[PDB]
Amino acid sequence: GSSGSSGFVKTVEDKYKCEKCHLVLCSPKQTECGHRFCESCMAALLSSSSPKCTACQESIVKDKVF
Ligand SMILES: [Zn+2]
Ligand SMILES: [Zn+2]
Repeated sequence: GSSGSSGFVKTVEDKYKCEKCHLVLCSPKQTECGHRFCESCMAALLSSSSPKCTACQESIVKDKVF
């Protein structure tokens, strides 16, 4: 009377990737649109005055980023 029940996947099987260099990361900076970027590319866009999102282009703000 002992056996798994919730799915059959062990350990976290998923990650993120930058929407620029496709750099696979664990904790990206999800903007206010959804897409994600890497520390680099991220710091680059934000330093563009009007950072949107290379992906679709919406808005990239460290404060609004996670
Ligand atoms: Zn990148
Ligand atoms: Zn986007």
